[PDB]
Amino acid sequence: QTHNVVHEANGVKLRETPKEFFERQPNKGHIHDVNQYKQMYEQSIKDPQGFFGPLAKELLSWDHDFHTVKSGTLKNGDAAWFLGGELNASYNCVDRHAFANPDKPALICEADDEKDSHILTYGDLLREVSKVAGVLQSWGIKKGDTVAVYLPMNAQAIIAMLAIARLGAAHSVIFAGFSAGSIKDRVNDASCKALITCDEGKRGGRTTNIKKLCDEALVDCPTVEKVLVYKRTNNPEIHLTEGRDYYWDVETAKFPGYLPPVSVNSEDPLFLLYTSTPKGVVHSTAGYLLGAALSTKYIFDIHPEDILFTAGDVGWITGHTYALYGPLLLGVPTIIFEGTPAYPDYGRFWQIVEKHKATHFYVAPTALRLLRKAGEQEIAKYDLSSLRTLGSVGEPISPDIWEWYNEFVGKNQCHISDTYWQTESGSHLIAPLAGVVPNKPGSASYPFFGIDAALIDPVTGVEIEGNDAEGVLAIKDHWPSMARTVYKNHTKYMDTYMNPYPGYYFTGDGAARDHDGYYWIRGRVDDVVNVSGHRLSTAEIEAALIEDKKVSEAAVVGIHDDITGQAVIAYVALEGLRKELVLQVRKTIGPFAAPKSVIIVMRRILRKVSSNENPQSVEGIISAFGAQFGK
Amino acid sequence: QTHNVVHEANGVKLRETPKEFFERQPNKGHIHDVNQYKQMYEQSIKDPQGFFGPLAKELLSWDHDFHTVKSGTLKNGDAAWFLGGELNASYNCVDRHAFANPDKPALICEADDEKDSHILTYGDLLREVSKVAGVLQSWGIKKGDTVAVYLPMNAQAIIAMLAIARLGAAHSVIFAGFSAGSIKDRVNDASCKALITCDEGKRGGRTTNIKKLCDEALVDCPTVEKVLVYKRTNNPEIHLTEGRDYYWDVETAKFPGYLPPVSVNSEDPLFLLYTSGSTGTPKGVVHSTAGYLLGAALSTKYIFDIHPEDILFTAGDVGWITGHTYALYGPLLLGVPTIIFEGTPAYPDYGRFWQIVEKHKATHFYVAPTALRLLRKAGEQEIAKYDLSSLRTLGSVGEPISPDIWEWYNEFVGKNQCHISDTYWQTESGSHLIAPLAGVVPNKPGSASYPFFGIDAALIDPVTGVEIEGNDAEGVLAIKDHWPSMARTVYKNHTKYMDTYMNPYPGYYFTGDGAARDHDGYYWIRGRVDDVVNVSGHRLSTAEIEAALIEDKKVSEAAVVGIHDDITGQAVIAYVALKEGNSDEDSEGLRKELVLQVRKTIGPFAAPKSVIIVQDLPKTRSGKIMRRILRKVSSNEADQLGDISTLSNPQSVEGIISAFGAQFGK
Amino acid sequence: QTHNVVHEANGVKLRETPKEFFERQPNKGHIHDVNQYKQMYEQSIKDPQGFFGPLAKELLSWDHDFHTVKSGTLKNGDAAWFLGGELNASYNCVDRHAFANPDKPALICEADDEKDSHILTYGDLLREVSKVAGVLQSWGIKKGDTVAVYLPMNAQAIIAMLAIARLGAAHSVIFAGFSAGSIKDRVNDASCKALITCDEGKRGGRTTNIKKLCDEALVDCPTVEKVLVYKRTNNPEIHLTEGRDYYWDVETAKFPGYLPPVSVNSEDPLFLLYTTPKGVVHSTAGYLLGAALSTKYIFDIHPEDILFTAGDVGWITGHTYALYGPLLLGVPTIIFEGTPAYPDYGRFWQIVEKHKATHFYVAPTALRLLRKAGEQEIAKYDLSSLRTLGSVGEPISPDIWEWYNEFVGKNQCHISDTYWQTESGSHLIAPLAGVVPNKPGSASYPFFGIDAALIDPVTGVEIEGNDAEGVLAIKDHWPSMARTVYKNHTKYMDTYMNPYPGYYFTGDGAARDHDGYYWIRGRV
Ligand SMILES: CC(C)OP(=O)(O)OC[C@H]1O[C@@H](n2cnc3c(N)ncnc32)[C@H](O)[C@@H]1O
Ligand SMILES: CC(C)OP(=O)(O)OC[C@H]1O[C@@H](n2cnc3c(N)ncnc32)[C@H](O)[C@@H]1O
Ligand SMILES: CC(C)OP(=O)(O)OC[C@H]1O[C@@H](n2cnc3c(N)ncnc32)[C@H](O)[C@@H]1O
Ligand SMILES: [Cl-]
Ligand SMILES: [Cl-]
Ligand SMILES: [Cl-]
Ligand SMILES: [Cl-]
Ligand SMILES: [Cl-]
Ligand code: NA
Ligand code: NA
Repeated sequence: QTHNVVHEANGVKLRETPKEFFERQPNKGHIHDVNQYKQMYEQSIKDPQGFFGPLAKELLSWDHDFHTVKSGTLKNGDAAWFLGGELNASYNCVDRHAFANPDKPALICEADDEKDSHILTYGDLLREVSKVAGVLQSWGIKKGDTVAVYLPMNAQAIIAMLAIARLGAAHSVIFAGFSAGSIKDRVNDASCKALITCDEGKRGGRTTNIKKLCDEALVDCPTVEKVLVYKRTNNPEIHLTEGRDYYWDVETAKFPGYLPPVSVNSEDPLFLLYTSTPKGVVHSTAGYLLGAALSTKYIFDIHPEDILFTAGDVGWITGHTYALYGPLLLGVPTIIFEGTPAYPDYGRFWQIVEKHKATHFYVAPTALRLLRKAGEQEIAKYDLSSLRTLGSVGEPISPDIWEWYNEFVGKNQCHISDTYWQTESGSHLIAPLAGVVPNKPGSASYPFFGIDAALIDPVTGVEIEGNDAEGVLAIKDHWPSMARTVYKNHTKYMDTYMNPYPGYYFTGDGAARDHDGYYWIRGRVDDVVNVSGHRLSTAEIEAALIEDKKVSEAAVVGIHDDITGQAVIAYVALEGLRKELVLQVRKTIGPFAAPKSVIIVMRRILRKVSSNENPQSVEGIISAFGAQFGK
Repeated sequence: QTHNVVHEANGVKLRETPKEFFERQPNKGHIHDVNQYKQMYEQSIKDPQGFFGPLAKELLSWDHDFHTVKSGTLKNGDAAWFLGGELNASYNCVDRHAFANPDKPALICEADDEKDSHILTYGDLLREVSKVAGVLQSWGIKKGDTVAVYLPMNAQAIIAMLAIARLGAAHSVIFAGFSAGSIKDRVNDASCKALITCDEGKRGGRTTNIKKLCDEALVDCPTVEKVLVYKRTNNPEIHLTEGRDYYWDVETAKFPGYLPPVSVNSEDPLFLLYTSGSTGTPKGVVHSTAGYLLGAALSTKYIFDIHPEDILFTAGDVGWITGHTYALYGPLLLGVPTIIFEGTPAYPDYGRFWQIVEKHKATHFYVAPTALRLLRKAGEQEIAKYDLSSLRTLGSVGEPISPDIWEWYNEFVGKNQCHISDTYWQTESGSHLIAPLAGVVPNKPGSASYPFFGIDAALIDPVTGVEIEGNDAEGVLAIKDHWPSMARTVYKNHTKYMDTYMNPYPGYYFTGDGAARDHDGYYWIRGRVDDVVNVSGHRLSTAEIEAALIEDKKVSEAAVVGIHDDITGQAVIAYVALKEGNSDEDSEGLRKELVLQVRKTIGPFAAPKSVIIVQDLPKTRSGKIMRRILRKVSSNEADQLGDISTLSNPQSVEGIISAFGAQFGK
Repeated sequence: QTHNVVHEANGVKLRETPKEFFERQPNKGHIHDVNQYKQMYEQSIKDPQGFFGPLAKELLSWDHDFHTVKSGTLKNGDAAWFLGGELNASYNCVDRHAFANPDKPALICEADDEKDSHILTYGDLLREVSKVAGVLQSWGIKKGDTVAVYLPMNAQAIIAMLAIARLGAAHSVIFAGFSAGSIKDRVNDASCKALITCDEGKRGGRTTNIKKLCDEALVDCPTVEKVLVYKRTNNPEIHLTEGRDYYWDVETAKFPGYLPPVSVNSEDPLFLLYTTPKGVVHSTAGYLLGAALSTKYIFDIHPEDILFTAGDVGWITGHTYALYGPLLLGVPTIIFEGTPAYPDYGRFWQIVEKHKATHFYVAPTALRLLRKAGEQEIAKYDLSSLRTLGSVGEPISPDIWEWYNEFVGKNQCHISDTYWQTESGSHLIAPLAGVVPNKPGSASYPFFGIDAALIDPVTGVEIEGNDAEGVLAIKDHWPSMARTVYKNHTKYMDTYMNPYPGYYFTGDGAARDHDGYYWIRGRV
């Protein structure tokens, strides 16, 4: 009952699902109780083929059957699922539902200003997706290409993503808050052939310069051949470059409301999602989609009658998986909110839920803290009795915020799903299944299907057996929606996720496991570099070098090494002193913590320099490293 | 029994199919009787999924099965059939028959001069199609590209079409009678990367300049990268442009007689066919693959009653939809021989059609009333020279067939022993819409009879826009749901498609025709409502002719209307006002100078019957031309013009009447 | 009993398979005796549909079923097999075995110097093929393209061929001994978009100029957009051209250990192989089936066996029987980079003993070199693992046949004299291991689907009866028959199909004795 390590768990009563949850539930739940959940989970770990095989044929529609459910290992970074299978993301998110019930709502779009809100049915969505795909197809976009999206969180963003996927190309969504420089970096790394954007945006009543920032970036993006521009404000002063920029409404009017979707392999890339050097996290098609549908269905308890409001942005993985793919795969309506939680006032989130009788709400604690600070009294003004599942994503939720969320939004009648996951996981890793798992406020509870979670000692990399334990959070095998690579940089992928703790997937997070098996996310770890099995701290070495009174500044970075895995390179600003500094680190940290080399002369720049790859300071590091690295 | 609206039907005895039809029929008919037809038709309307699903799985060979028979609505212009399916048109027209019986005749080609006639088996056709496709593939032609064809009605035209379709590309066939300008317009709108043509043609013994017209147009077609030229005359004086033009025989010799066909989706475009309407710019009608092919096979089989033992002679040209569907795709899908006639009905004499039928013992003949009117006028005495006892189905396409011509067709060609199929349809419908099924539906001469499978026809009141319930009715002819072979768009101009076919009568397809429905449910086509002119089976745009006349800088205004013609069905009458003209002695010469303009701009077949020189055209208060007055005068109905005090220039009406009365004859 | 024409057949004793062959055989033979072979052979001629249909389904893995087994005729040069079906050469050679037994050896690579030797399992091979395929895919290589290979006989050559076929493109292997001009003529004729080579080579201890020859030829090969250069020696002084030349290790590191294979049609080109030089084209399904069929039955390969084909991927022998044949059957294949003389003349035998190779395939030219200067080295090594010895490329004199059988085979192995050409794809006439008794100097009976005949050159009429001589020809096409000469089908017709219309012209003269055994006389 008592915990000596997981202090968070001491004195925490399980919180059973409120009875009103099941009264509002449209059908019998997908899982009866925790005993059934454990039986299914154990199979998903010991017999992935027998577990995910049938589910993949149930939840997804295939153009070609797969012959192997699961292939590859973490250690080799060659994970693959449903090999030989072929499918299309937009067919599974649009076509199949439009044929069944074309009038069912698909995108409930709430604009920055409600006067501009509107609803697209699945039939409406198929026509818009088909028309945009037709425009891109006539522009030469085909399987294997990348297309950039720089759009606000509205229908056009969702249509653009699904149209790109309809042709077998990968979309790369760029958050509409990014600067021109951030657009340039991501477009060039992906070598996008086309870009979809709009003239201007609306956020909190203000006008944002969307197209203007694209033009600024495009002067340095030679791969972009054509741009489709939607008239979001229809400002006549917004310039379009002849021969490159074309209007969404003008071009889409030329094409018919049906276009055949293009089959892609299960392991063909569905999208690139750049992370904040930006890395293009790449996701497969079949595996990702299954994870999105599976987690949306079982963790949120989503039925055909339900309505999902994910207060996220397609610019981030949350919007990808739980505003778009998850809900549309299951054929339910999804609420796409373009504005802010405060405009026109601080009751907007709740006005939207009441308007559309949303049954599921998914938001980040950052937004809950704001509404608690400035708009708490607005919540009671709205009927929120349609809700039964309240989700939280992206960051620790304190027990105090959990209770506030539970009381003021849920009226102590909803289930709360504190979902732990990350961009590279594609979908939920640890979360309480709605109506199944009892909650402990601040704990994500059990690992999800196909997620064999473990705790690793950060020094030895060895799994920690038993409960009341703490350590590095790691997964012991790959899972269907796991990211497959970093675009054209698979070595950075291996060095980040598979090599730090060989045989495991490295989440970068620390966590604790209590006597009931519940996981408590404890936050980021301290970025250790693995040199021949000894894990080193770049920050700890910098501190040891600085202790030398002749040293004024010190910067230590890590790079890939073909022999020792990683190598540590230390840069110092003030031959015999170089050896004295290495001896200093040995006697301070340890004999095996000595840098591979000490160079007397933004660590992002130092890493690339060390691997042969105040702006005026950059010159000194390049020439200094190239002259004294030698031995 | 009595009709108050449909006067055509009053006193019209049903004409049962002659007994000799069933003695000549090689097998049990495809449909038992008219009652079975009604039952099947109702299912094609109420349960399209259960009806067309099985038929598509019987008649077409699939590389991938379809998961949904039917999608979309007219109102949204998103029709689709057999979604998820994959197939190839050339596989279903050639490969599968060549494997079954490679020696069976496929293309029975009758050249302009019979000494050049020849027969291609299905095996022969597979090898040539593979070779031409091999050339196009090495030129970079791939799925999604368009390829132009400018060929006479011969074996090379069919081979070109099937080779383009073998690669997954869409062909755009350009009628060999078109001028250079008309070739330019069609090639540029489709952005064709390649063109297939020949050096010269043969028609009626005369030599036609095919390649010469391409060179002229290609100076303004920057997208065309390479041209394949067949040696039809092998005239060494025909220039080939280095680096662009290549010889069919030289290039095809580099590639093998088999090329794997390329799978395409049911809804990938099979071809573009540019059509004239009421706009003045030709619009490229687009057809899907699966739906179009099924319609072609289904109508060829059930309306004409085509069996494997049969032989079909469609007296048409692939430059028009009739040759597409019923000289090529229809018959080849069903695996029967089809007769490809390069010549005219008059050369070497007016018995050619019947010499061909007798030579090859054709069982089915498909022709335009324009030819029947000509053969009745000039060649009736030729029929008795030929044995036509192999025929049992006589078809009529493209224009109204008067009861007199119907009787003439029935007696002098069919010997009152064949079934007649007056087929109503149009380019955008892909295949037959209303037609009497051979051996099943009794005929009323001049009536297309019942709508075909999947065609829910209706009549719409022109005043109220509401559908007319009940029979003995007349109105705008409209279709209430889309059908497999319905055109899917206008190339890169889907808005023009919607505004033309789907938006005029929301929820319906607008055929452009008016029609009447009698007490028996038989439909009587009454002609276009949208002032489209059909001259000798050729669908023309009055606006496109006006534009050609205006290009002549000696012309200031031009207005073109249509009238009835005892020979061509309809005739085009052009009214022209000259800037600073006069010269009554130069009038005869200037009228011919304008006719030559239309020939060199559009083509010889678009030339007006008559050009009328007037001082100015009757216009409205806003200055726009009142073509109604030109129509009424041109049809001798000048006493029906009515109140003209709403024109800005009512005094011009007197001049129009006298000008037409003075220059129409001479 | 006596031969008036086939003087080679007079007084030649049949040589039954030694009993030790069957003691070393891991499983029951695939054919019991000659009488069971003749039943199968007659069906493969009278009924190609019912014979090769089921065999194609047993031996190859299909992504799409085929609808017609056989189409076309020789006279029309439109031969085709398994029409409508789709597959992938690299899936059948790598993927499907890696999923079953990822740790089974695939490429037993013996380098010029043994210190550099290594072994790739099927699991290893799948990851290397995928990374190299992923490189080519990013460079724009797609189905329909050709990619040239200028590599020695080592892992990288087999990985390049399989990685090119993985995308649906056609590899055009160029023997690493060719001059810059010979490289140029082939690259331009095929219009390759990319090339895969190495910096330098090691043969017999000598360093060979590989990249330097490519660069000399590339100055006249505009179609080549990018070159992948492996570091076989890692010599710093080897110039890579900025913007065109990239390093194998550097690019492959950017891509994952799995890439989905691309489906191709049965009759899509698997490769071009040049013999001015003419690009012989082989289909995918036909060629692969013939390769697996001949390897399974003429050599009597079983899953437990280990094939050592001392050939070179620059020629057809390395295509069909160093790579596609053994990999399709999921057995390990031995890839030897160096010469039989370095470090000494016991190199072949030290290799056979090292990896317990069960099959050995070599040309008589190497046998004449070893009989001349390496006969003493054979006794030092243990060759008791062998049971099938192969001869290819040249006529084998009864002298060489008797020396090959005793010194190498210890008079305990079966010798298969395989006669075939680059245009045949696989064996045309050969003695099946453990089935067909031997006559030294003879190739014995035609193989499945090979209807062999003799034609009188003067009269051009097929010669009925036995004890005959004349030009050798086949009466119908077979699955692995070359389908054309790249972009020049007329040269193909004039060479093979038009000399004797209705027949395939081998260009060789042969004799058939009263037992039906064929004797290859040579070129006409
Ligand atoms: C979800 C998506 C937006 O995340 P990313 O942007 O990829 O960042 C992922 C990182 O976020 C943090 N995290 C996500 N979920 C939770 C949670 N439930 N409790 C506590 N920390 C959480 C972790 O540090 C994770 O590695
Ligand atoms: C068939 C193909 C060549 O037609 P298009 O050239 O596309 O022109 C179509 C138009 O032709 C006319 N029409 C066709 N068939 C008949 C018929 N049986 N009776 C009376 N009018 C007919 C109609 O006005 C139709 O809209
Ligand atoms: C195998 C491959 C490398 O051959 P190619 O390089 O295409 O040359 C083929 C020519 O080689 C000769 N030949 C091959 N095998 C034998 C043999 N067993 N007995 C006698 N002559 C043989 C023949 O003249 C053949 O036409
Ligand atoms: Cl594996
Ligand atoms: Cl040291
Ligand atoms: Cl719909
Ligand atoms: Cl054939
Ligand atoms: Cl050479
Ligand atoms: Na396919
Ligand atoms: Na398939």
